[PDB]
Amino acid sequence: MGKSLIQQRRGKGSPTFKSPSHRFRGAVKYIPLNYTQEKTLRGVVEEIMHDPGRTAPVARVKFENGIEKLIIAPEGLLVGQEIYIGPDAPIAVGNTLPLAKIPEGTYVYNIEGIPGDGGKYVRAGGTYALVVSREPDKVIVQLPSGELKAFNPMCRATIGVVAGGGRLEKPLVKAGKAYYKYKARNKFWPTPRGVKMNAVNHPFGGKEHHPGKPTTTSRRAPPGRKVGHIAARRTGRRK
Amino acid sequence: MKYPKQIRTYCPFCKKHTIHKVERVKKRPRSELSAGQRRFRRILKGYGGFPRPKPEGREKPVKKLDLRFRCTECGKAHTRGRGFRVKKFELVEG
RNA sequence: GGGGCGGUAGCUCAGCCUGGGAGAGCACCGGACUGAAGAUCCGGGUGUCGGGGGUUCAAAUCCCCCCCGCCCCACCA
RNA sequence: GCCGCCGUAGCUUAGCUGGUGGAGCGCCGGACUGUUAAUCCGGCGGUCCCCGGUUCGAAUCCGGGCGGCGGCGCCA
RNA sequence: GGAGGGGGAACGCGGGGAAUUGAAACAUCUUAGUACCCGCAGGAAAAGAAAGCAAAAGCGAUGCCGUGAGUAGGGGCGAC
RNA sequence: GGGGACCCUGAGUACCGUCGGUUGGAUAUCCGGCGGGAAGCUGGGAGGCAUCGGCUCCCAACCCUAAAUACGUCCCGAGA
RNA sequence: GGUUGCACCGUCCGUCUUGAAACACGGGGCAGGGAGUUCGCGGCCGUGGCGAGGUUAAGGGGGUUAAGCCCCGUAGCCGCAGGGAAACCGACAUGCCCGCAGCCGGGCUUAUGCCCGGUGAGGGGCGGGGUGCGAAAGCGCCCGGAGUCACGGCCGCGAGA
RNA sequence: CAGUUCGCUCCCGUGACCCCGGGCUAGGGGUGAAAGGCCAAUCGAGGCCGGAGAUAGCUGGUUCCCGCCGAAUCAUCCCGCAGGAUGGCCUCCCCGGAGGUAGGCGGUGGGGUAGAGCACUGAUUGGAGGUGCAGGGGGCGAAAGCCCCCGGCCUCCUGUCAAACUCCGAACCCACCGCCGCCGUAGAUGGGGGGAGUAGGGUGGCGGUGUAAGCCGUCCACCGAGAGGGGAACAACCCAG
RNA sequence: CACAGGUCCCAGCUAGCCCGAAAGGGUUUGUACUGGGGCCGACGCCUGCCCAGUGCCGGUAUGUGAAGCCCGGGUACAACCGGGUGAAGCACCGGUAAACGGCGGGGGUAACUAUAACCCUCUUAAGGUAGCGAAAUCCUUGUCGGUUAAAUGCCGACCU
RNA sequence: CCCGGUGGGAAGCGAAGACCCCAUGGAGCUUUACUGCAGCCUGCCGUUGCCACACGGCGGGGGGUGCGCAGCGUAGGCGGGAGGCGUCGAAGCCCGGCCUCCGGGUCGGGUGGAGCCGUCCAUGAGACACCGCCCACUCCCCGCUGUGUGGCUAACCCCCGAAAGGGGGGACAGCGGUAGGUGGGCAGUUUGGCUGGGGCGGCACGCCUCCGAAAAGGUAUCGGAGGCGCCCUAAGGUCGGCUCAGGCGGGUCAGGAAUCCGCCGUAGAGUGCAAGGGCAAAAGCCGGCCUGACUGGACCCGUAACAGAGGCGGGUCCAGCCCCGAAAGGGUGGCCUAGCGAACCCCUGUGCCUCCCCGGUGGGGGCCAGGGAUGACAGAAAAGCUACCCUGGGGAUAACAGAGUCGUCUCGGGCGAGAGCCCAUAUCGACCCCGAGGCUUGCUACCUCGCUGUCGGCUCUUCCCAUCCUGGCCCUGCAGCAGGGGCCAAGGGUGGGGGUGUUCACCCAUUAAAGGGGAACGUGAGCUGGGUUUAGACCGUCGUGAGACAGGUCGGAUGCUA
Repeated sequence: MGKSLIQQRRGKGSPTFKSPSHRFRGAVKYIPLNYTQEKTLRGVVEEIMHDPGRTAPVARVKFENGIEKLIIAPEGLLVGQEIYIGPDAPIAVGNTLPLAKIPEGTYVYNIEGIPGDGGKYVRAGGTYALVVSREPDKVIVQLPSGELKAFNPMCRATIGVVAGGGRLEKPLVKAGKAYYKYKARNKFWPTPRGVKMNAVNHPFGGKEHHPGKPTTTSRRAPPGRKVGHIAARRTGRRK
Repeated sequence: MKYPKQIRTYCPFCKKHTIHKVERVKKRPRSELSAGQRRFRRILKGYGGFPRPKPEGREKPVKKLDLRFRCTECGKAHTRGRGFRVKKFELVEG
């Protein structure tokens, strides 16, 4: 039977399906070796750049212990804004403090999930997490999906929103302009359909336009057969 | 068909006539116990060979007759050729 | 073949473990009720309650042998 | 030309182990109604398509026939 | 201060391990521990002084050759 | 040489249970893996199922081993 | 003997095929090369030694330049008794009758040869026997000494065959 | 010219464009604006080497001569009918040993095909005479009425003919015996052992199917594998071995 | 074919999906305006109806469901036999068609001849809706019309 | 002989034909084919620790609780047992705790202060006389052990840090091992044979009958008719008695039935079931008895003639044990012919051998027989697509063309019912019958599958007449002019356009007339290449899907120096 599929290639880390890492810009680090408690730490926005692979703008920050690292840029930032990191950071936009120290009902981004791992949550253009409720036990934060995850209160986060909103408000326009974007990122394209792909190429669909077996697939289905609507609970838009 | 529960017929053992009693054979289970259990070894990963055995039959529009004929007096049974084909075998009461 | 469940009054079943002459609603016949019709009440009965045999004075369900359907397995030299 | 399957009250349809026969519809006679419709009681006709056969008896199970329904009529 | 690696005509020892084919199909079986692959040693290797053998009698390390014997035994109990 | 406890006498081993690989190895091959797990010679294993008794043999879990047996690089001798 | 004229007859070759001169397939021509082979095992055959036994293999002595042959080794295989799955049991170096060859007798043809009576190895047919199944009976298989080894070849199977 | 070329014409020609060099991804893998395309004159799974002298019931070929005999192309079984095995048949060697019986006559048996027909099983054609009766039409119908009437159900002399009918039944085939013939003691007849070969054709007869040619049986001279002579030639007609 | 646009689906990152014998790895210097997978294929107007069957999903008292362990029996031990305990899985319930797909037959009836707006019947979940249609419709060169002197064409129309 | 030209032939060269079939060939692809294998889910064991809680199962004691129905009354069961109880302190009053069927019993406080019970009998079974052990639900301290939930942190894992150390989570998870489930993601394979080539379809693939079947025997086809894959323990066995369908006459009835009496009546009945064969003092019918459809072991035949051949069946003996019948004698199943099943495996049943020094026990092996399947029936374990194909071959076999044939097709002849105004035959002509051709279709498989290139068109040329015109003629329902019908005749002529890929055919306008057919369905080593039947694609239908279609449709190369 047929060849490995379009997704199975991806997993190899072969180069058509390898992100560039040499035209791409820094990652967020908050650094916990100078700790949150017994803070020492303010910095100055050294410059602001666009990061290609995040599809969002990012800030270089010059810290006052002498380390240079990027922090994902908030809206309404100036070059020469001071950003502080600690709990004794002011409670204002672009300032970074623990969740407990942040009020309830304020918008927040760049939230830690393990204390001191530098931001692994809410680091996309224009989207933001809401602090709905806070208790000394656990602080519950409401995620971009509408969905509530419980985090440790001693996670760090930055007050405000991410910059680079309206991102999908503007369209991509044409196949050319789009081609241009995908080179900037990594996303296998032009991507055709399995339906007129031969029986070898793809599990569903033959020579001509019509599906083989149902599109909807198991949650225990094999690798290389898990294409379509993956483990769909519902489909359509009707009763 | 309907067959008498008891019927007078030849006993090999007594070598003399007596009234015999009719029953009906019955399937034992397997499982220790056999060349076929000894066959359970064979089936390592991959196929058995034999231990893969049929894929389905079946089951012949009739049945054959399957009986035991027991001497009343000694109590010991003797078997006869079956192949006397019968749909159904019913024993009556006396 | 193994295990389990259901086969009951014309119908659908209820009463396993929770035992008796024993059941309920609906069809069906009769009587109330309204100007009318219907629905809704009140009577009537149709199975010792799947066969055959056993323990019990009395057993649907208990016991020994079962027909049939049903579901899960095992199995066909 | 092949291979399945029908015909059942005037119509349309249930049904059959061979001992049977209905429903809805039309129609007919009464009855509400002023008349009528609707509604409401009372009914009936069926060789259960033709024609053989087996049986004690076939609407039913086999033979054949007739009209109506699907499926092949082709890689050659 | 002393060593290692790599090579070597075949052989040797230890690991990984098919299929065409045969069974006139073929899956168990067969090819076969073969082909092919890895590690490694020598001039021979390995085995080697019984927790053996089992004609129950009789023997006292181990290779190898003849033979046992195409025997016992395995196996769609078929082919082998 | 005989006199008392005879010297203690090898562990994840022996053995058991579960899955393979392999073999001719059959219940009775060997080797691994997974789980369990002895004995102090006042003992243990072996004799082709298990267990109990007699009977006969022999000491695993430490180590080495010449020679006789493979080859054809090389030399010589040989040719239905 | 070469060549050619004349008379008469003749549609290659090989293969496929029921039928090929073929409008079936193959071949320019010539030269060379080119296909039933080896081992094991079984079943046959001919031939040779030995003899109820027969043959060594492996081996080392010996001899030789080497080596074969010589003589020595007898392990093992098959045969000499069979039947039965096994337990386990265990048979005719002959009792009876035909008769081929030959021998013996008579008759007959010139002879070879022939017709008829005994005797008849070899052979043929009974009986009695062993064992297995079997209460028994009745069959199955076997029974009054010939094989082993050697050499060539035919043929089967496994092997590229 | 070229194992993918040439000219005219034609599309694109600031772009999702073209191009160079470096560098990445390798065979059930990659890569694919996805054609089963492409991955070095090789792609619906590259090439090289090995397994490997794979195996094929399948095509081709298989080589000195002479002498003697000389086929079957059928049957049963078979995941078998383009093949095997085992018989018939062909051929070779050995054994025992007195008969063997292709031909013809008679005797004693077997038989339902040709033909023929009403004798059955029993299909069917046609009209008289019985008026023996089960019923669809009419009548005096005073009403299944007394009485006749017309499809008709079945006797009779008659009337058509009948794979799977038969009162019958040839020619003819076949069993056994006797006889004669023939054949054998230069060993037949029978027994054992070794070696094969299992596509048929074809006229005629008798068919079965089929408008037919053809198919498929059967016996058949013959061809296969057999010349020569004749039919103009002409596989199988005639003559001839 | 891509394509911009549209939609369905999955995942809280110690994820989902995918590669790898293994260690480990791609996405990822990535974090839901992400990034992964399908379907459809610019715009304009729209996208009916069905969960019966297939598929997916969530759940499951009950039945059922292995090895293990347990208990009973057996065996001086063991094989073994029987029952409970029996997870996912199955039966079972619900959702779900911009998931795969489906989207029917006869009869009778109107001033008059026509048809049937109309009315019966039944399968099997539902019964073809907006549209468009003799088509990139068999019969067939339908028929009518345009167009040609003359057109098995084309086009427009009807449309069963 | 040579040159030049064009290519008609050399079935010219380039091909071991892609079409088709066959082969127990191969490959790719598909799936709810067969069987395996990754991944995923999931239980268990190890990794694997501490507190509690709740909770399942033992295991020891214990502790309330028992309306069959009579009824003194709520009899739970047998058995010892009609007497036990009472200063070894009783009724009977007053409450307290109590479960519960609130049926009513149990029970601690106390007043008391000396009796209470059944034998008796009812009750299907008798004692709240007492004594034992139980079987009910049920509840609980303690001893063991599972399971579920939460807390903890010391293993282990994810983050940070060169390190030191800390953060998140925690016996979860992860990893090792194993079990079950899902699982074309992956891999190996198969998917039969018969056959007017092949496929659907059918199966004539096992077996039975008559016929075909040629008067012995054999004997084929997708050869005619038409069955069996069970039924029966009497539908067997034996014995005695007995004779039938149907028709007639008398009887009853509307008729008729069952029933009745007599007479005829060689087989039309019956004998399970096809067919055929057998049979009348029976094998049929009826009745009784009985169970041989028994055990063992043969011969022979069939199977499979002759003639090797397994399984299976049968006749026919003899021994043993019964049965029946008076006996003779019969019975090896059903009067005969269909009702058929292997090696191996397992289970059954009996008796007997055997299991590695030896005995005993368990559990084995084996001899024998019966039963359980292979209906594709002398037995593999088994789905599809391929126009992406590939190979070995075959004209043993399809498409194309030819040959053969000639149902069809074309044409022609005879007879002449009947109509045409009377008038068969000017003309028209049914029923039926007979020929010729080879021009349509079909049949065939002879030739060809190591390729004789398809159609149509174009271009170029020959031939045939059964003649469309032309010429020469006959008849007429021939007035003319114009027809209808027939004869001779191929010398010549027989066109141009519109649609269609079109040979054919449809239409237009002309024309004297605008005839038909053959030449590899003339003509591709001449052109053209639109169509048919490649590989791209779409729609409809079908199909789970791959994928298919003589359905519709766009596109899709035309080699060679004689």
